[PDB]
Amino acid sequence: MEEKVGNLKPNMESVNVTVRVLEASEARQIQTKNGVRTISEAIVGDETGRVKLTLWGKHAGSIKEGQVVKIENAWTTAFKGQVQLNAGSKTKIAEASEDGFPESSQIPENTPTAENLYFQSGSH
Repeated sequence: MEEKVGNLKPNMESVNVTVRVLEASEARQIQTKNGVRTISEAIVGDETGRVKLTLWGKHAGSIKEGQVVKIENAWTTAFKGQVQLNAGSKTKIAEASEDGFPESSQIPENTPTAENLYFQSGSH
């Protein structure tokens, strides 16, 4: 609930943040005992900085560099001492710009930054 993306907390059941896509890769299928899934590797940021963000399924293949993406109730995980975000059908993904703030361009995402209030107004 209103958590920084750059400094987010891994293994969080619910995370609400809005970030701009700066780096993204083509989704690849991963074979597993339970089945196979198409996952894509991308890094996004805007709230305070950039963090690892991997999407699962069609969502994984629906990402694009330069495209601003907003996520709600996002589930994150941490492996090898690294911070990453996981999303799928259960998670809600929609196109939106910085809430209350100008835009990601005005807020450096390369490194963690300080800001006052996540947004002027919003829901959930």
